[PDB]
Amino acid sequence: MRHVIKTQLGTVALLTAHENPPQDADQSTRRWRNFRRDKAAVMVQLINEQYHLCCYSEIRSDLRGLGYHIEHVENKSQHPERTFDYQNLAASALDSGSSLKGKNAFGGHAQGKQDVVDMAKFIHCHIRDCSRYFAYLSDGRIVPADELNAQETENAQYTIDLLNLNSGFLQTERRNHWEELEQLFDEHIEKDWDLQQLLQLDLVSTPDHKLHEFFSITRQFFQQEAEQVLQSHA
Amino acid sequence: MRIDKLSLLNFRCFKQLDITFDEHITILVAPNGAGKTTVLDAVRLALFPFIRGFDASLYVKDKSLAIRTEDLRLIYRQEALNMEMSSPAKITATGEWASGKTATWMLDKRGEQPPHEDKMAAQLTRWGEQLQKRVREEHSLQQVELPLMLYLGTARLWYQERYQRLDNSAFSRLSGYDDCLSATSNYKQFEQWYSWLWLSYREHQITQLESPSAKLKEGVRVQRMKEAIQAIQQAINCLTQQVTGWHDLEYSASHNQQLVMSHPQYGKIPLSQLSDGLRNAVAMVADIAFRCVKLNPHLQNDAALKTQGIVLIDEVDMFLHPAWQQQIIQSLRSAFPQIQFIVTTHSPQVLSTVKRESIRLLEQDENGNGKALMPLGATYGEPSNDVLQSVMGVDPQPAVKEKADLQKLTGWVDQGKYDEPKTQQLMVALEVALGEKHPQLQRLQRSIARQRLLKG
Amino acid sequence: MRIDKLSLLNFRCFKQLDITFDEHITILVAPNGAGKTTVLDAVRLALFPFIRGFDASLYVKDKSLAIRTEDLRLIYRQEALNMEMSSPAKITATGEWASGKTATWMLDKRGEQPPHEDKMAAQLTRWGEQLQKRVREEHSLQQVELPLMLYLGTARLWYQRLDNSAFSRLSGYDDCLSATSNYKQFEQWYSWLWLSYREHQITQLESPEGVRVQRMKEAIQAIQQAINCLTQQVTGWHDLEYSASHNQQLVMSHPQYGKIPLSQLSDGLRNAVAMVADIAFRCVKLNPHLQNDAALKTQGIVLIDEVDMFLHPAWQQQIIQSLRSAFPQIQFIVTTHSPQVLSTVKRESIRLLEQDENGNGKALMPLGATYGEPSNDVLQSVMGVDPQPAVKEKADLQKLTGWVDQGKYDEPKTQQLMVALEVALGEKHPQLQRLQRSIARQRLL
Amino acid sequence: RVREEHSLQQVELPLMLYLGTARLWYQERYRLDNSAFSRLSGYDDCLSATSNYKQFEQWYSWLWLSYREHQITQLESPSAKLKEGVRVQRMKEAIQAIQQAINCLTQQVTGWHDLEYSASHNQQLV
Ligand SMILES: Nc1ncnc2c1ncn2[C@@H]1O[C@H](COP(=O)(O)OP(=O)(O)OP(=O)(O)O)[C@@H](O)[C@H]1O
Repeated sequence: MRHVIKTQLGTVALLTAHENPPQDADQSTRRWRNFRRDKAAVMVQLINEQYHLCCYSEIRSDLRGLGYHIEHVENKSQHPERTFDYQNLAASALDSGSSLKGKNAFGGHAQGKQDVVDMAKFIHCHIRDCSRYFAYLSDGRIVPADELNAQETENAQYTIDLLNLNSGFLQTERRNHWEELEQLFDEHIEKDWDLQQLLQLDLVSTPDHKLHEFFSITRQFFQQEAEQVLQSHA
Repeated sequence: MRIDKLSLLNFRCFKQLDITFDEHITILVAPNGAGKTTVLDAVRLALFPFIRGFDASLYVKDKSLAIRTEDLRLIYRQEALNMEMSSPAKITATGEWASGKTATWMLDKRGEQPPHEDKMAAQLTRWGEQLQKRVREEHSLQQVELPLMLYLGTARLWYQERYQRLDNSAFSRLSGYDDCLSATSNYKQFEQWYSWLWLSYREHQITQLESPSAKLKEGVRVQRMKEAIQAIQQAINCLTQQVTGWHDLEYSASHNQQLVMSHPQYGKIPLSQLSDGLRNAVAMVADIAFRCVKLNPHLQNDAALKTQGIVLIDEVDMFLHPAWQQQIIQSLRSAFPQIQFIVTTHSPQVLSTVKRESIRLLEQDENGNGKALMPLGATYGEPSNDVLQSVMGVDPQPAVKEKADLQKLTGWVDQGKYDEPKTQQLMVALEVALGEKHPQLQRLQRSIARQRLLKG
Repeated sequence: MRIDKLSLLNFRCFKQLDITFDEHITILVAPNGAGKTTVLDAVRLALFPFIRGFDASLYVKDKSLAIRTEDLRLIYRQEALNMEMSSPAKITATGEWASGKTATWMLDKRGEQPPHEDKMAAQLTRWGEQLQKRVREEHSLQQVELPLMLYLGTARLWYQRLDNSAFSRLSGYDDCLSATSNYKQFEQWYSWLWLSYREHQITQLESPEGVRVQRMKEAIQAIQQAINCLTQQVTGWHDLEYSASHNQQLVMSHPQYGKIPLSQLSDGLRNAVAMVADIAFRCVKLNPHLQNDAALKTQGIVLIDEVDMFLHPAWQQQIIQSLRSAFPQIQFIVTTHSPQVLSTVKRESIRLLEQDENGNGKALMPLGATYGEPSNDVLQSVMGVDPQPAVKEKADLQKLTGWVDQGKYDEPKTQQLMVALEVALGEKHPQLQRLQRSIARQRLL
Repeated sequence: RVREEHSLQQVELPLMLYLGTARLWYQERYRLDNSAFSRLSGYDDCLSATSNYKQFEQWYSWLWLSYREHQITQLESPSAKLKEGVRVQRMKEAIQAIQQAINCLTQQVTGWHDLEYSASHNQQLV
């Protein structure tokens, strides 16, 4: 995953709605349903702060025509007092509203994430050291990192299974990205190109707050060159 | 005629379901259960009120063409002794009958009571009756064109061996609806009609040759026979010729009164001696072709190219090999470019040749609720393994004994620990077990080389 | 009973062919019209002399079990535009009948004359008759082993006593060369067997027997083990039973889910279960003296056409190993065109059928490897089919990729082709997006 | 109301029965369909001039055979009696309710009691 840094308080409507927090599932559901009018601005801010990447899978939903939806990191049915807390909201792919929620859904629409979540073992994008919990393989899988305790590995596996991050669609997309990365590596080796001018297209954002999808795979693929590029321009 | 949407309620497998259909081609995919057959059966039941208006009804006592008490949903609960039914069972359909005529009709059944239908279902019978009336008043200058309804099930090749005219008459025209939604083979009807057609063509040709004084009257009979034969043969060629090489299905008396086909290098051989896939495909295409020819005789050559209707096919790619599976859908669309096709399959080769908007994936939850969704990723022109894993959720790597070791080796190598003796021993063991040319091992070697290069 | 080699001469589509068969499993692979059913029919004809030695088939006058006039080869004479018949047709087979009994027998038909067998083909009938005679022995204390002969064609879906007597024993050869297997009849006879066993089991609880009870128990155990060899690894299902409590249905057990009805599954899996169960039941009937190891210790030959009918690609990968594990002493000869099946066998067990312009056939091992191989690789190598379909714009996409690769993106024709492909395929096509990213990458330099 | 899934309110059904002279069991007078497992099968021929003994015999035999199946299974493999024992409890309670009803009339005067299905006696009620 990628760590998301929040630097915006929110919107006036969202702040006002949070003045009297809901205190049970029914109130939270009803008020979330009634809040449909001012969801657009909140979603716009959420998408801008994430550089148009899904909070869990790091895909460009806009480029694929799949959309986004507002996701509560901690389920509002578990702790409804945070239904309107801006710090508990993220943007996930597969907008709510024929390819939609189902058995194979991932991210916020995954089967496990809808039922129950154990916050003790849950690793999400709002934890400063989430990126060191995961590794991306050549066959399209995502696995826990080797340099993890016997306790951190269980948390990483639980998080991977909860969000269904190893579905066929995600595995195929990540495999194709790895293949393209190999192609680019060979190309720059052959052409005597520089491996920093090109990487600025993928690792540095744009004035319209956009990042190439699968940031973590690209960063892990180029071990030290990616770190040099990031440090130079961030 | 066209159907845009279908919604089920307390039917065989589904507590409820909503499914929309593409305008030209739709493919239903289901890993578990018999959802696809249920959807096809529901569609077939929803089309029967139209056929009922042509005198084509349960006169042969076809009990499968109505909702039965065996079509309702039964819930077995382990902790209770009794078992009840879910009622009512409903089928609702939306579509188009004629140009600009949109309608919605429903059929339902309550318990053991006889099935009942609403007023639009009765208007669907009235439309068939008035089409029949227009067909029977042949003393007219205007032309009326009839649609096509057809059902092709898995039992279309089971007992092929058990069992005429062509003109602008009601009796000849309405024979195209005979057993059109039946679940049994229809091959002998075609064989007998085609034999009559060829024999009449030849006999009238010789009769014209020996006395052409009847030109202006009998030379058009022969022209009509020739045009029908040409339309049927062209439709069949569109499917068989490019892939297999066989073409020009005919009737030959010198071959023991049999249907024969021709090949550039193998000559004429009877159809009954050809392969399973060829016979299946020929039967499938011929069904539609002669039904189109018999329904609309006034479209001489373009009977198949200008006919409208709905065709349902279950397991469209039966007995076909992967190279043939990559061309069946486009062949069907080219042979009959005005018909709406609804088919079922479980072959990635077929799925790689259509766009993701023409695919429906069926699933159920524990309580019977159904969903018909689109694939999340593109499928048009993609490799077969991509479609297999992304859509059907099957890993192209088979689960052989060495798979787990391969996964462990991949996880170790891609994370930088490849110089350890344990990793090298596993690498050599897997090279001897699977060979050094395995694609995964090759890309792992590439990864090791890349990681070595970076550290410099 | 084992067949090692087969030779054909002027048979349906082969001018001549010689094919060698693997000891445990052989898979014939080819496109349509290649001659897979041709070889299976030849093998089935080579085995009929043995089945003709039993009274259960001594009355079988079926014309499909002998060389017909339609089996002779026809040659197309293009200059004369005529079909010429070539005679005679021959089938020669080599193999072992019993331990240490090698033989070679032949069958031939000449023109329109009746088919004729050679001297050694009658000895096979004599051996069958001797086996039948030995089966009808009362006080014999030396066991008699009967081999399993079975043919399951593409029409295997169209459509007891269980004693230790000669009639029940030889009832295992009932319609064996034209066998049928659909789940309705399987459910019928399995339910009958389970009902009888339940009756005899309850009678013991009420009032705390012999041959019949033990035979029923052994048959049930053997069939359950055989089906477990099929279903217990892909899923957790095991121990198919009949349950009156569960609304009089057949059910399976899952450690985490409990019981589930067999009638809620797809037709393909139900038919596969029916096929495995039918083979197991025939094995049990043929050799009563093996008790619950009849399926694991019976020898014979089973022929299957289109082994992967109506099977999901997930089950096509776990079908050959299931058969090898359930019946480890039987020789299987199957046909298929699916690469998922081929991705799980060694290359020694595969035969590829081809021909030449003159009709000379060949059956050779694949040159490359196929065990533990991805399906796309097997499709490209064994079958010669490109995994990427040839859609209308494939050539245009390849040309555009080539042009962009060499660095000609700035020419007007490249941009025109790009716009045409954008309007045709769309703006979110992955290949077009890759090309655009490549074009942007080879800038800023 | 009986045919509703996921209902909170219970439904109580009244009994309705006519026992005329057509019920009599004279000398030598004497598989389950899916509708025979419904609550509403209790109104099957309930007011007709007929004998209804075979219905009861068939359903009672089904009860006893299912109960014996559960007994055999719990004797053989004591590993699946969880949510499967509830069904056994229901079958046992049904059997004992019917048996006590019949005992209320025969035992005191005749001495006969405890009607049940027996596989030893050629699969008969005894
Ligand atoms: N007597 C004959 N002379 C010449 N060619 C023949 C003769 N009989 C059949 N053929 C040809 O042989 C081929 C039939 O082969 P076959 O049915 O075994 O093919 P297949 O596709 O491998 O089989 P299947 O699909 O049934 O598994 C067809 O080309 C048919 O034309």
